[PDB]
Amino acid sequence: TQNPMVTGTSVLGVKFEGGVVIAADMLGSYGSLARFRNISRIMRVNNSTMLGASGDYADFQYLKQVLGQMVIDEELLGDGHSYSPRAIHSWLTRAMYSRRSKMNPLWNTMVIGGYADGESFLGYVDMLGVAYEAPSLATGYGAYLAQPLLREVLEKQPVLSQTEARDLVERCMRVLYYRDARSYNRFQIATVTEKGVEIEGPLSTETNWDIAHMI
Amino acid sequence: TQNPMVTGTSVLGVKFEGGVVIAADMLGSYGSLARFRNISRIMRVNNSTMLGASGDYADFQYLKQVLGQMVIDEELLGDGHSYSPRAIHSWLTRAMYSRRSKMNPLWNTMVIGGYADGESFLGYVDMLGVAYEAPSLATGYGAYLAQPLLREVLEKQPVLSQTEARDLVERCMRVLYYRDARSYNRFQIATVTEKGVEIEGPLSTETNWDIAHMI
Amino acid sequence: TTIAGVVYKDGIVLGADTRATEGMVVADKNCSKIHFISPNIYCCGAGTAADTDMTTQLISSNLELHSLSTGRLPRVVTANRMLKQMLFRYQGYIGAALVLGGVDVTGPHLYSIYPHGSTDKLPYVTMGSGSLAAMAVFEDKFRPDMEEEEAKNLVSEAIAAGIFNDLGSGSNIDLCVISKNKLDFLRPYTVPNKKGTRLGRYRCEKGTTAVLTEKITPLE
Amino acid sequence: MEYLIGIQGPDYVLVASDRVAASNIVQMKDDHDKMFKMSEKILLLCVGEAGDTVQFAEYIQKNVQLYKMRNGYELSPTAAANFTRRNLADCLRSRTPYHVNLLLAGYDEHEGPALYYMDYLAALAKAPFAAHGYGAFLTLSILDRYYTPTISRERAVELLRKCLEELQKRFILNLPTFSVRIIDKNGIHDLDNISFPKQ
Amino acid sequence: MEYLIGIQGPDYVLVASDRVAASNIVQMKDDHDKMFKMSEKILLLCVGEAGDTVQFAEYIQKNVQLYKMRNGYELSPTAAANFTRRNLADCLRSRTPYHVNLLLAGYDEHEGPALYYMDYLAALAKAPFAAHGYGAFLTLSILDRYYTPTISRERAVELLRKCLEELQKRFILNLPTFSVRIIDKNGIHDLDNISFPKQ
Amino acid sequence: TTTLAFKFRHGVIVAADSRATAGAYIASQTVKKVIEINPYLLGTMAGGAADCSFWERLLARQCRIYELRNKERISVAAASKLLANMVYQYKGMGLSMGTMICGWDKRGPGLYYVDSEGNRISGATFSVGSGSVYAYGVMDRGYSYDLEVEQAYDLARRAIYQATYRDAYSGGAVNLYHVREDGWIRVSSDNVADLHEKYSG
Amino acid sequence: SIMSYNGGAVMAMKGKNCVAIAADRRFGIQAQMVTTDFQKIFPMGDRLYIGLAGLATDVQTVAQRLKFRLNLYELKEGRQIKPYTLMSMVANLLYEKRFGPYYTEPVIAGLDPKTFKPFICSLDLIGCPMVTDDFVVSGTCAEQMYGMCESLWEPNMDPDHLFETISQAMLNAVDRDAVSGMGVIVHIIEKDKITTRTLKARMD
Amino acid sequence: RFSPYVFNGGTILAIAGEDFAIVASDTRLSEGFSIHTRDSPKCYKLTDKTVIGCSGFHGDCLTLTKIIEARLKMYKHSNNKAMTTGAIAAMLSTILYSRRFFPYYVYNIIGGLDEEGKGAVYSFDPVGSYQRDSFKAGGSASAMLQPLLDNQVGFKNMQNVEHVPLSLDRAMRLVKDVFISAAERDVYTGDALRICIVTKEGIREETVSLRKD
Amino acid sequence: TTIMAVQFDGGVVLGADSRTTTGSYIANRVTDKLTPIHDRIFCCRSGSAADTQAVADAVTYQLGFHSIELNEPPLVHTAASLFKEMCYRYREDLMAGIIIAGWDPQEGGQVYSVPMGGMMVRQSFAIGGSGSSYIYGYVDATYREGMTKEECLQFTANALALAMERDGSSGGVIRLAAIAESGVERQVLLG
Amino acid sequence: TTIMAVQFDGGVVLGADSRTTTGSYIANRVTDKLTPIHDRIFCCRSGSAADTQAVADAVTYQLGFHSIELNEPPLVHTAASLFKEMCYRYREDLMAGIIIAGWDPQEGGQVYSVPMGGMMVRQSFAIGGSGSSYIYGYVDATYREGMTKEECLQFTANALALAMERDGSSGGVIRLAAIAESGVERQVLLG
Repeated sequence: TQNPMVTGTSVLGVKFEGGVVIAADMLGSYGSLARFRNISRIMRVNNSTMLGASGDYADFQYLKQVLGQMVIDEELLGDGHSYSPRAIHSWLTRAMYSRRSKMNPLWNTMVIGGYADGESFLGYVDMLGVAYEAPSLATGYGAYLAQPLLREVLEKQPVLSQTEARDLVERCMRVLYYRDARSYNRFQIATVTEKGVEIEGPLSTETNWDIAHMI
Repeated sequence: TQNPMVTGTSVLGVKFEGGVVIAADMLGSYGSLARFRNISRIMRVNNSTMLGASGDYADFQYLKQVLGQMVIDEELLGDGHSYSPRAIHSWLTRAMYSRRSKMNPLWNTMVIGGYADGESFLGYVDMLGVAYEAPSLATGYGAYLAQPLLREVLEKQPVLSQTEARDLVERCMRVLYYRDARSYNRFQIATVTEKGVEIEGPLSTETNWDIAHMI
Repeated sequence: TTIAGVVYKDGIVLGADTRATEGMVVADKNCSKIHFISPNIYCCGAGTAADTDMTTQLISSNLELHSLSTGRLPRVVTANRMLKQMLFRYQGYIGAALVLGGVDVTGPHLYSIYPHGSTDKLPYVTMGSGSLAAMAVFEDKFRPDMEEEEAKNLVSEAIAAGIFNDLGSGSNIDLCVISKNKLDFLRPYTVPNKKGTRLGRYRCEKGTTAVLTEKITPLE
Repeated sequence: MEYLIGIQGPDYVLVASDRVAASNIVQMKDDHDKMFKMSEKILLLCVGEAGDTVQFAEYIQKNVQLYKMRNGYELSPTAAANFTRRNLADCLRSRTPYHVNLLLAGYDEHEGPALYYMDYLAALAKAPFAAHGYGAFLTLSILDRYYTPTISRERAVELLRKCLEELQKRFILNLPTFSVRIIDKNGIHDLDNISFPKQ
Repeated sequence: MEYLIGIQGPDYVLVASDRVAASNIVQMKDDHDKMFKMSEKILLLCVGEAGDTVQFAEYIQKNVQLYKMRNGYELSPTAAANFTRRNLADCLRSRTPYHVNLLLAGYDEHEGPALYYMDYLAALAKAPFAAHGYGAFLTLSILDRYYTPTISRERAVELLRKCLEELQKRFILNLPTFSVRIIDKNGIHDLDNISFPKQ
Repeated sequence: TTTLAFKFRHGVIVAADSRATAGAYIASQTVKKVIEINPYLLGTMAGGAADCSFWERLLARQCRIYELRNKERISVAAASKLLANMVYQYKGMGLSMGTMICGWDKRGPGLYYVDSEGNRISGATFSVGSGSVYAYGVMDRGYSYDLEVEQAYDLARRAIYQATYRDAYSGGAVNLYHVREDGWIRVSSDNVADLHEKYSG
Repeated sequence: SIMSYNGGAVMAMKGKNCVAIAADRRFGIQAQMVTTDFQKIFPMGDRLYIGLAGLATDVQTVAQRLKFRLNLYELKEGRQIKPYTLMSMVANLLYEKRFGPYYTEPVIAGLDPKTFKPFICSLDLIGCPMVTDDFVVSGTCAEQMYGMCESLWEPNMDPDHLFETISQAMLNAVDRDAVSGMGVIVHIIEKDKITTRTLKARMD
Repeated sequence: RFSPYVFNGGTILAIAGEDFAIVASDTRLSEGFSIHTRDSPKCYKLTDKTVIGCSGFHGDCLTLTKIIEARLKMYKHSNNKAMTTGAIAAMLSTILYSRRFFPYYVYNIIGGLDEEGKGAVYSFDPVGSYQRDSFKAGGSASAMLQPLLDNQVGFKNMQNVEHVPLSLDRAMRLVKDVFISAAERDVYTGDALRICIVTKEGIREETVSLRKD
Repeated sequence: TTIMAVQFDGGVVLGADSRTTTGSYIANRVTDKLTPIHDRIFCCRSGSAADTQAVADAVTYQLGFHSIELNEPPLVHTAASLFKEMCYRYREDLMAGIIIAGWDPQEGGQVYSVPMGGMMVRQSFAIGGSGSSYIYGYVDATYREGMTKEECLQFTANALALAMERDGSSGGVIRLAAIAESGVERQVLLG
Repeated sequence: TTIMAVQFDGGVVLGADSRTTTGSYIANRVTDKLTPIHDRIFCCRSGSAADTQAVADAVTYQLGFHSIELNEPPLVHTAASLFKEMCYRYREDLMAGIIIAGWDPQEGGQVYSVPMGGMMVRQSFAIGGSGSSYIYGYVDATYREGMTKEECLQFTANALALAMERDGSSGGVIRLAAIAESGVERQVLLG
């Protein structure tokens, strides 16, 4: 994609004790116009991993299709073997690299969160193929805004609980509603544990405006 | 003006027996957006002449101001001498040429109509200073659309009556409402005679949509 | 470069970080972006350094002139008006990202100036390259009418988070506190970084370099 | 850059060239040879984009040798010239064009002598005296001043001497040595190398 | 385009130039003179944008004549060179820049000989032998090969002979005739015109 | 980067510097520029490093195949022709390559000059590189055909010294190879500063 | 780059009680050298020098312009000039050409006229001063000299180790550089006297 | 428009000893004026005697690492033995030239032991040249590090300084000092320093932190 | 230009203007902007004209062949998937503002939207065309969940009325379509 | 961004958001977008910020000096003429969407609009700003001639509400201004 038509916005993800929580909002913006106020920007991959993305939404629909077909094929092998989340991360990295080598990039910025075999996983995939692992990921303007909150709390204490992680995500999404022009007060939280993959509903934020009474 | 912001559209004017009728519509389109649906695009100059214009509306306000001041000055001379319409036409032509020689053009397309001393007058002034007299003028897309109707009826009969002229103007404004994309179904007719200068009200058109029933 | 400003219950706390990058290479490890304006008004700069320097020295000279001509304490709105009129008169060519703060008769007043001439009165501002991280920390942990040590800890925390994030940020952290009576100005507020002692003494010897031509010129 | 001249006679062709090989600003080679013997009575010279010259010699030279070895006999100069023009005209409208500008010199037993004239746009010409380059300009007036269609060969050598004396007189280039051929009913005869001593 | 060389000695300065006046492709004038006698022991040569040369000669020449006629005596070579540099440096940052590139050659009674070196960006230099242009490249190796600070003048003439023999050997240009000056305690002396016989 | 080569009565001399910069920044000081193709061929490095190394290595491949097919070592002109033919098929795509080919022949000495622009000429003296004109000057001073051995050594070594003294991109170490009738032989590897000590006095 | 037209490198280093400034000698047009005796370190009064790097036009122009204003100042006031004053003067002179900028990076190194206190600073092409305690550099080969001085500097240095440190730094940072070389001049000054040494650098 | 490349930066060092090859690299992976992570080691263990480092554009580094590992496995499954160091160098040069006309934006440094048991560092360029040198510093802090290794390892530009062979722990304090000194002025030098040592007995690794700026 | 699709309980309701423009000249005053693909599924188009015409014809081809091969009435999501594939595969040359709507026996009335990017989403109402921007206020203020058919017709009438009144490119005449199980009811209104 | 001015019988009513944006980052959540000039005349701005601030200050200067020299309360058309002259004279450097409103003793409540060109027109209601395009449907639907004050406040509240809801750049908080003979009544609402 040379010119991204309908973009999403920032995606947040952070590990915790025996799970990874990822939350992104539900807005599809064209230019400055918040054209699509009810869309899903998180795919719940089979049972151990989970995907969230930014950039062009159509390319995300495409990768949703392709990954769904690949997961269906391995589940129909019937061998008892699944994809590890790191294997999905590797495959997606190779996909983006083969896109950008032919000068036809998939305009995305993807975050892969997974929990398999005791170990949590949180991977990053860029459009250019830049890919790494991290204890907390943040895309778009989230890397400018909600990244220092993640790295602030994670430096003072490297592990977390699920409640603390969810509360921190709520605060970061509140901040992104505060200072992203392309943002919206409706987001969904998606969570992986050993119990499976769970998508919570379209939650909202509680804002403060007591600075407006200051002239 | 390098870039015209708020443009008008086509202006129609035609002589008749002892008078000149001019009609233009009342729309203030910005780009494609019809932003200002009640504006006046004809100035009724003192008693003998009358001005209508196209292009950038702000420059028309400017020339409205300057011409009003010049007319006020001669009326305050108290000599019993007025401006002939051709003198105003000459002055306005010199103004446009001195604008464009300094590479700062006034983005307009102006029509001057006047009746003084038995003879009608209908003058044209371009942005580039191209200026002439004509028995029927048409600006913008009017020179493409309502010009052949004027030159059609005027070749079969060189003079006209006031009723025939007004009816022909009505038909031409109907056609311009049919096939100008920047057009609007509300126009005002302005008329000079020996009785003075008269501005008629915001008339409309009667349309035919019987081609839509053909599939 | 990550500067910040805030208004607590009485006055103003300003901050800075003193890494003067030139392109991609650290050109300085100790600089000073908190500039003098008046005995009550200070200013911070960002972006092009020499533009901010010359502009703030001109306005500080003019306001010292005005205050000595009048015979009383300067006003912050006057500094704001001079700055916005000058920066608009230069059509946005001069890049000077300014934070303006002082205490007048009316009280504390904080202004941020964007280099075209657009100004805002705010209780707290951040400017610079890493301003986004400090604005995140502010929107997380701000409450109206804070006390002194709360505000100092907050601004230190914000610029510290900007230094642990941003790449053009990172040095020792400057602060400044303005009240109706007490002005403070400190060189190192909190020094987050240390440096490892050298592991090899790579000291040269007295004569290890060939010399071609000497000269001696005595003095008094 | 330079020019190699090709004066045609009644029953001989007087072709010549330089020994100059250009660079950035330096004269890398002062004994260069632009002469590509197609057959026993057909010569070829080449000036243009200097990577294409040798490969043109390869293509044309070797395909003419193929015709001669196959059918038993030599081409006419005219058909060979037209064959060169055809390969230029085919090579023009592609992704890989060739940029050369040289005239062709042959001799038939029946048609006698013949001079042709190319361009970087594949145009045939049948000329009494032709040119290319920048020496073209300063030399065709002198040549068109002193031309007779029935001119003898030593007069042509003297005329070429004169033409060179106007090449070394108002030119911004060096051009120290010129090699000179002649073609007759006997074949290819090499004349002496035409230089000037400098110091 | 060309270059005029300027070899400095122990008690003389050996400057040389061409007699070449370039065009589109033709050599319009083959006896051109670049020599602008500033004073009795200070010469000036000029190569650059060819509309600026005469006006530089006007400005510098006439202002030096103004100083000499006013105060009663001749400038030093150093102050004159610096004055040229100042007028370049003032004329650079304007709407009307000058684009010339030459070296200046003088002789003091006390400082002895002196050689300076400009550029189109108004840089002073105090050089033992300098260069500009394209002859700069092919000639500074030969000159820096055979240099002695205590070299006699006939050796310098032989060195210049050799330098010219490498100018006419691998250059894409003509350069047929060179004029040569010398400066001593007696003033401005002219040596013989240095050409090489063409035919 | 400045290389030269010249043939005379007793074979061919090849010398080069060893500095290979990157813009204004010097990468290394010991880049062996004279690429050893065979026990009878010597190729150079002229501008592009990767391109010269790769294409001359491919030429060495073709020559070894040629020898194993004909039981006779290839000539110099044939090798230069194969190199020019392989280089021409990428004209305009941005190859910078100005190498030289040296070796001994049935005819004797052989010295050719192959460009990325596809120029292929014989000759007696050559010099390639940014400061090649400097080498041209002092070499075309001291050149003859009837020369000795140590005379040619001093000529080539002094030539590269003058070139690196004037040019800014040239420098490092002066390599020196000598092509004979039987095979090529490395002469010496002399540093610049040692030559500065030798020729300053 | 216009800054990479003639090369150039100026290093200044603060010692214990003394300060050392050094620069290269090479002058030429971009790949062609011309001379080995181009002056880039100028005397501005006693025990106070300035170094200039970049385009040579602005080097000589700013040096003469500064000498003009400097002598006017030292004649209007009988005292000699303090180094902060010189720094502000160079900043004002460069900032007068805010939009007509000179292409130079001045480096000032001098002692205190009252005490023996050293002083170093450097400026940018628009007039941004920067006072430090260890070293300032200017020119094309910046990163080399940064690596050298952050590798070799000690706080309290006798003039011998100061001289050898700045010598080794300049030699190694210049030898990695291409367009700047051809000799080193070193000025090592102190309260009592002024020493100028030239090093045996690679002439390649 | 779409730009196909981006500069991730990084700094890789190599020192060839008498019987050891030390390769070290920072672990910051950044972009512009941000930090993506503070743990991403540039070193990669190819064989029991070969370690490669790759800086520059990160995706090409990952791709190149995986292709080199694949061809190593191909050589093993064809010829019953691991590659040498120079064989890997020749193969990598062929690969880096095999995408000439859409280049890798990758600096490459291979350290390791030769078959005689000596140190050998093969440097590279993005287009495919190589050379056997004793020490190289690749990446953003190249110019901050090459002259100091010329001063200490190469013994250049000094007088009456004898040539001592470079020992091991002396090389270690060298590597630590040059990364501290380069991290003072660089913006791309990481925190974690990952030092890989190749001996005749295996591969050792060592993690030394830095200032967290 | 300005196209609109609103579903209700029984079925869906479409609508468009006909002012197809080229530059500043009106080439055609009246246009069939909505197209019957199948007898129960419509699409209304925007953007370039030739692109959308060729796409609608090819979709008609594939969908007709498939629905005959099924020997069952087609789904709406199937046609939405076909437009999605053809839009997404050639995003580089097409400019399609295709909005799919239609009643279905299995799923009732549905409305899908495909903008220029080739993404596909289900909505309860849709806004398409360059002149729909001027009534995103009115379609967010006036819409209420659970209208009738006549209320949807009046709704889209007021919508396209204000859009034709304000935008210069929009205008012409109003075409409507009401789709339910009982049939397709097209009419041409003005007001 | 999104600014609004509605007159009624007694006086006028203004309104704006405060979401001043720069690029994609929100610089300020709350801004006095409407500016007092005289005690009875306001202006609300859009486009670039520094341009409108300097223009509003100079107009405040000239209008204050003139109204003191008149020793009479100023006209609204006078201030509109001042903005017209300063906008039109430098249409090469300014981007002003200035909308003037205010009650007058001689002429009652008036609303003038000055867009980016430099023209001046009198309107009964006005739409200014980049995100007003979306509620031209709502303001040409809901407006009725001869409202009360509370109806105008509710009207502009719903207007700026829908504009803030749809456009990304608009948002923040709602500021209102009510001008009559009795005074200026400002309040900050949300809903």
